[PDB]
Amino acid sequence: MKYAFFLGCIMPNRYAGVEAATRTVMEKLGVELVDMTGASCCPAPGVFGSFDQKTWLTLAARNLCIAEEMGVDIVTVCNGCYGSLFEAAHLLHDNKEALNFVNEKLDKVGKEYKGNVKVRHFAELIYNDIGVDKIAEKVERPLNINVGVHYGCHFLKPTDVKHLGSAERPVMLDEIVEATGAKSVPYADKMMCCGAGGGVRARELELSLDMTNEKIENMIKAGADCTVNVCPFCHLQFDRGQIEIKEKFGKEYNFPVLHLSQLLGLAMGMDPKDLALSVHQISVDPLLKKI
Amino acid sequence: EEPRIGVYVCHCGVNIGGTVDCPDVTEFAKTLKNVVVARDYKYMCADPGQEMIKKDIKEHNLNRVVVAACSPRLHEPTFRRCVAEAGLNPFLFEFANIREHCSWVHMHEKEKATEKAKDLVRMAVAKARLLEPLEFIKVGVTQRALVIGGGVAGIQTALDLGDMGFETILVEKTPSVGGRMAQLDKTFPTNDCSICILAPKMVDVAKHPNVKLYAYSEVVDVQGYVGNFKVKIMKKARYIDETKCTGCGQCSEVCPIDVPNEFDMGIGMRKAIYKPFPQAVPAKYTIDKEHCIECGLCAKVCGPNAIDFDQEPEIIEAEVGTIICAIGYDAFDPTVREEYGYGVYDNVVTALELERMINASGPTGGKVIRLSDGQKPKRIAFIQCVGSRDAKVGNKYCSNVCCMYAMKNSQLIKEKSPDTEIDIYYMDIRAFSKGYEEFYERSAKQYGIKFMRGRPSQVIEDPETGNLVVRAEDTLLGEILEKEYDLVVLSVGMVPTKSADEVQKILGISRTPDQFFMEAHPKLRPVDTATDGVYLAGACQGPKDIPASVAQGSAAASRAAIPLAKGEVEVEPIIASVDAEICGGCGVCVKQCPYGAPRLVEKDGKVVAEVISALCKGCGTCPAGCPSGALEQDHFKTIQLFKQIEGMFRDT
Amino acid sequence: TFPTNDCSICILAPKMVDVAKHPNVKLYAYSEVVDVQGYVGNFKVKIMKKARYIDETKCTGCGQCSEVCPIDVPNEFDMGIGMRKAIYKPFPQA
Amino acid sequence: WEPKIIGFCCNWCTYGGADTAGVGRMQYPPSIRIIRVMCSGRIEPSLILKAFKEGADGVFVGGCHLGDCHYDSGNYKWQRRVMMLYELLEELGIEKERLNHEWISASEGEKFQNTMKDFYNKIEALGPCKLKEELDK
Amino acid sequence: MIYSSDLNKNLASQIIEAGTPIPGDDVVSSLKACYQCGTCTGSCPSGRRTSYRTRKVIRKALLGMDDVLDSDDIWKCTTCYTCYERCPRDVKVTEIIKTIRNLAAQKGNMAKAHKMTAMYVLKYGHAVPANKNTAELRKSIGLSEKAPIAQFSEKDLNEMNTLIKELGFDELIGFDWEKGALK
Amino acid sequence: MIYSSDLNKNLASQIIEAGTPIPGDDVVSSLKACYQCGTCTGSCPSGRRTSYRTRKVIRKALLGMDDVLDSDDIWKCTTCYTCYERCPRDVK
Ligand SMILES: Cc1cc2nc3c(=O)[nH]c(=O)nc-3n(C[C@H](O)[C@H](O)[C@H](O)COP(=O)(O)OP(=O)(O)OC[C@H]3O[C@@H](n4cnc5c(N)ncnc54)[C@H](O)[C@@H]3O)c2cc1C
Ligand SMILES: C[C@@H](OP(=O)(O)O)[C@H](NC(=O)CCCCCCS)C(=O)O
Ligand code: SF4
Ligand code: SF4
Ligand code: SF4
Ligand code: SF4
Ligand code: SF4
Ligand code: SF4
Ligand code: SF4
Ligand code: SF4
Ligand code: SF4
Ligand code: SF4
Ligand code: SF4
Ligand SMILES: O=S(=O)(O)CCS
Ligand code: FES
Ligand SMILES: [Fe+3]
Repeated sequence: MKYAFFLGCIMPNRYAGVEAATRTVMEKLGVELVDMTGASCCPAPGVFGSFDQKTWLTLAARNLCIAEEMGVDIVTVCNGCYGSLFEAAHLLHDNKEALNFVNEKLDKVGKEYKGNVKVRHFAELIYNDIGVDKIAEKVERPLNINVGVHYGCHFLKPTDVKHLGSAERPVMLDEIVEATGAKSVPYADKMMCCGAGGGVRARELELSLDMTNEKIENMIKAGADCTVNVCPFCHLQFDRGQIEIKEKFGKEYNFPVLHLSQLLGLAMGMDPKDLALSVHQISVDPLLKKI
Repeated sequence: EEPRIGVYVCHCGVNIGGTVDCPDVTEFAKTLKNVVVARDYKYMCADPGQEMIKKDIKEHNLNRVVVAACSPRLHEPTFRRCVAEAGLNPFLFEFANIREHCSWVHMHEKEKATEKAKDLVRMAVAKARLLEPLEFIKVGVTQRALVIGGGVAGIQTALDLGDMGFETILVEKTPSVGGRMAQLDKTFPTNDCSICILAPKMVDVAKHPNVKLYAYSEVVDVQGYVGNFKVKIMKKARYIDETKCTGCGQCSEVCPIDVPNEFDMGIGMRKAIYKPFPQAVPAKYTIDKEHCIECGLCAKVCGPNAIDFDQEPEIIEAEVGTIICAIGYDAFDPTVREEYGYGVYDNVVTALELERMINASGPTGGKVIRLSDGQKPKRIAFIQCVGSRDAKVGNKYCSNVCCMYAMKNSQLIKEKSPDTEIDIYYMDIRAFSKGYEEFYERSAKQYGIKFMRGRPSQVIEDPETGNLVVRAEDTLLGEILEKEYDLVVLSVGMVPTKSADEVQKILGISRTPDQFFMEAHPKLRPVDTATDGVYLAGACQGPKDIPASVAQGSAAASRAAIPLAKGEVEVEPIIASVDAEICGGCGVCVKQCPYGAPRLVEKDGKVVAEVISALCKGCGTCPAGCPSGALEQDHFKTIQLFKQIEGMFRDT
Repeated sequence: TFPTNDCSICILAPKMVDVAKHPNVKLYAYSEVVDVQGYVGNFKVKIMKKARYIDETKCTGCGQCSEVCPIDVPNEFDMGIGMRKAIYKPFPQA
Repeated sequence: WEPKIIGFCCNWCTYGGADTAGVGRMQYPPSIRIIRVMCSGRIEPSLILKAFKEGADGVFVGGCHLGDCHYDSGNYKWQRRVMMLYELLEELGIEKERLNHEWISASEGEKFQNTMKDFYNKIEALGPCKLKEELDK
Repeated sequence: MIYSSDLNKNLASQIIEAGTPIPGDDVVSSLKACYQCGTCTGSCPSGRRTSYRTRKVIRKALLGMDDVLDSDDIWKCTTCYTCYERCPRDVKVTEIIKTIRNLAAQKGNMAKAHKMTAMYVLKYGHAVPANKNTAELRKSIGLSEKAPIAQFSEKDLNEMNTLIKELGFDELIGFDWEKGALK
Repeated sequence: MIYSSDLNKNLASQIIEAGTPIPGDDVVSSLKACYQCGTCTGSCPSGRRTSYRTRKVIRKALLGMDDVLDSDDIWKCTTCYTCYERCPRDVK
């Protein structure tokens, strides 16, 4: 398996520990990971789709052109990038007036999208193509902790195009993190938004934090020792949001936040420091204590 | 004689004329070879239109008539009778479909729709030139009827037919007749005891001199045509002697297999040997061989030794003249709507499970109890339109009865427990028939039942208590509700019954977009099918309540009685025949027919093929596969279709 | 007519035609039942067949007469909108 | 230029699917003209080739779903004939895509609508089939 | 009180045309299938703590109430797609709200923090550009201190600036090129 | 947001009982016949210049929102009786 590795923005520029975690995690599962030189903002579908639908698709189709001219499919680590590029690839393949509009724009940069790129999410790629058995075989240190799984919205949905099964009651990420030896705990409104998407974090910050705090409460009330995500924006919102939540609401939880690649990382015998866990603004050390 | 064709282009008021330039089509039709008369009129099927055709047939000595209008599936018989009254043979008439196939599907391209209608007229005129006079085939009608399905709708049809003096067979798949009406506790809007009013009908049909009831039986094969059907009924083995068995039920205790009691929608368990419900007709016990482990413990307790595993299914061969399908419906499975939690939460139930819980004969003795702790629920939420009016599950129709039955059982719960709070989450209250609106007002004013206008978005279970939170916008307030309930009832809609696929293939009938069976036309023939001699009655034709199914039951009895009373119908002579001078006895055609009509015979000291006109239905497959061209089906000859293909591009 | 959006004439008019020439149906148009006596199977009914003032057997229905009529009448079939002659036929497909 | 498409539909289900699309006012392009037959088993290679000879840019055939044939098994004969017919059209230099067969029940008005839309666009993209003008020399 | 003069008959058709061909005519015209059930509103997590009612947005569009384009509430949608999943009438609500937001942005009702985010991608190629904390942290971890992203490749930044003008996106956000700041 | 705990399931029955025997059980229990058509609100002159929606008052009662009793809006009814005249459900 050779995959063009779309980086996005948050993971490379703020949570690089996830990038290090992912490169090794998938290294051992047996995927050569290529770089897409010059890939930009995907661009974020919630914010830019809301600003100008044409701009979202044109700039998104361009990043896809990078991968097809490389002759390779994209894998991404973020629901935001996954949604934006997957929906872009799907819309251009399925709507020919949208495709004509885009290539008339990509013509001015010597580019043309022709429809070969497949967009894949690394968690879905792990489930469908690699196998969850190959995740358990590789656990160097089992993690017997209770984990509050946060799927994020742009992973499974829209189900009519993603074809990743149920968005109301999924098992895909729960089986992945349980293969590490952990227990996925049920909690109230599990599939609800973290609050950050759609430009809301930037425009209505506490509105987003009210929804993250709702999620955190339900997780700990279900006995979760940490949360796990498949999206850097969820990561920053759950992580940096807790600093903010404390400053503005007065709620303090010290609730550790992990991206799945980092949690799988520990399963593989990775060093805390190459995970840049110190970079988390809420200390994971209470978690490292229990593991 | 050379063809003299009259072409008639209808406006259908504006349904055609509004899109297709009908005057311009008639002008174009006059330029065609053999067309001597061409007119456009607002309603060709109306009296002035039919008199117009017949007056032209006589005054202009027409030998062909083309009508460019609606589908022949609607009015082909109508115009065949029209032209036959003026002397013209019914099969020198050709139908061009410029409405369903043109005006109604090209409303935004009038110029092309008009051009298209001209082509469709020319293709019709092309085939018309080569049409030949055919004689309708008179066949005797067997003076017997078959009703498939023993619910209130099928029972009504058999009683009506039996009371008219027609022999009638009633085939019921389950052990007992009665249908879902036998599962209801009460019936809106009168709240009559459902079984208590239906049981006299079940009694009557079992005792009727002109009705033979085959319970625990299924139709497994239907052959022939209207008035000449030959059907096979498999009387499945109960493995109990109807003659030697009491119906007391002292063999269930000696059974180690517990089976989902389907009559109670699986809420209570039944034994391998069982009787569906106490009021069952016939009142005889049955053993489900599927779950039977054949350990024989029941046989040791059985006194009469009525138990015989050797019992074999017996096939009944019977000739009938008409068939009425009345196989009913099933309840929608609301598992697919995962946000509501059915099959996941203990205290979420369907409304048809509720009927069984409320019914005194039911598994709970008529007591509404939560399936998590068995306590009585004090707060109950009804959710409407579950599985209906919902594109996400593929059911874009209204199930017709759920609004009324949800208010009904809300009344019956209030009567057994006045202090129960009951909320109904709805979108439209559809209380549309006599006494229904009053029943709706009564539910709110007399029984204090609450109505929230807002389809719930999800149900959330409290894992501690098992209770349920329903979340919905009170759309009449603009605020989001989050009320807690002890039991949530999903007002599930109606879907076709499981075996509707099997029945559909046996009878050869179609289905509407809602997946129920397709009537010939909703207003012209509401209980006929396009298959002659096959009729519909009840919920198998579409969601509806009991008075509607009964009316269709009686309607289907009237319609099915017409051929029986006439004793003689006419079938289409669009049959295949072999030209013996061209047939060399290749043998290709004999295996192509599923009814074995083409056969190898020796003629004039040599081998030719020959088709039994009586076994040919007119599908036209064997003439299409014939290498020598000796086989041809009248009214659909290759040369006639050839001219029709040319007619699209050019006149002839 | 809903929900097929056929014309009403599509479904009704052929039925109107069939009923008028059915060999077992005697149609008494412009007529009313004025008395019914008896019981099931044994009803004796009296029908007042109102006077049209046009011998129907001789009537053609061409409509030439309506053109000459010098008076106007509120046409009930059109719910008091359209106005007819005193010599009339309810609607063109009657 | 507009594609000339010829259709063959069985009387029972597919013709009922086209009627259903008309009853529902389900718009689709006006290229096709439909010829009625009782059964798709009536359709044979000779009718398809005849249509292409006359000038057809596309040929559509619709029958009941496999198993739902009003005459039990007419469609199975047709399905075997059309699979041969696809590759025969290629040996003659006629694009496989110019022939389209679908299974459409009376309930499937929407499916018939989109089949008519997809087939029109396919043939419209292919341009006219030039057989009739090659034979006219 | 609401009168005919306060209503815009073309609002729904305007929204539709703004969504053509992206995200699609059929996608955005689904707003005309809504029958005001309110399942979307009940699913909205933003609605459970604000005055935002998803159904009311759809309603005001169908009715012709233009003040939707000026409302703050359309901007509280996180695009979770939950209503999209549950709508019984196949209304593509999430795509409809984004299209309505396009017209709101073309009406000048775009948040400054939102205008900023658009500037960052225009200027550095990324809504969240790299810091020097990005360098020294990626230094500690063993990664390329600068990611192989458009930000450190002005060939691609050339390409994006190209497309943005062609799309008129810079004038929508009111950005000036030489001062490199918003007006 | 509105939860069960903020609702009073018996509010409508209080109003009824408060109206017995004056102005009458049948008079005030007509509150349970309302089907939220909004004819009253369209007729209300107070509603034409305030946030007062007659139908919402009836609605809030049936649902159990006690804040009706503390609301200023119930006091903006002038008792003109116009809704009474036009209500299709005989709501007094
Ligand atoms: C929860 C609920 C509450 C309702 N409440 C009311 C109410 O209060 N009042 C009211 O009027 N209506 C009510 N209805 C609707 C009512 O149930 C139907 O109108 C009624 O059952 C229709 O009768 P039927 O004979 O047409 O179909 P069915 O009642 O389903 O009977 C069909 C019969 O055919 C048999 N059958 C099925 N397949 C085959 C086969 N292949 N071969 C032979 N036999 C077969 C079945 O066993 C059954 O006996 C309710 C429906 C539901 C779901
Ligand atoms: C700008 C950013 O702040 P920082 O510059 O990272 O401190 C932060 N989110 C954003 O708006 C980033 C744009 C949206 C990216 C999410 C796509 S998943 C905010 O404004 O609250
Ligand atoms: S029905 Fe067929 S014929 Fe009678 S009108 Fe409508 S279309 Fe013309
Ligand atoms: S036991 Fe022997 S007898 Fe009593 S019922 Fe079952 S079978 Fe008929
Ligand atoms: S035999 Fe089959 S049925 Fe008779 S008892 Fe043992 S199990 Fe129950
Ligand atoms: S009936 Fe009342 S409930 Fe059953 S569907 Fe039509 S509406 Fe939804
Ligand atoms: S196929 Fe044509 S030829 Fe061969 S037998 Fe049957 S008929 Fe005679
Ligand atoms: S035609 Fe269809 S039916 Fe008549 S015979 Fe040849 S096959 Fe059997
Ligand atoms: S005139 Fe009026 S009446 Fe005398 S015939 Fe012609 S129509 Fe019948
Ligand atoms: S759900 Fe689909 S329909 Fe019910 S409201 Fe929100 S949108 Fe209109
Ligand atoms: S999408 Fe915008 S609206 Fe539809 S739900 Fe998630 S948030 Fe509420
Ligand atoms: S009118 Fe009578 S019914 Fe319609 S609302 Fe005002 S009160 Fe309730
Ligand atoms: S009465 Fe009180 S309420 Fe009914 S209308 Fe006049 S004011 Fe508005
Ligand atoms: O913020 S966006 O909605 O654009 C992407 C969510 S990860
Ligand atoms: S009848 Fe339609 S395919 Fe045979
Ligand atoms: Fe009784």
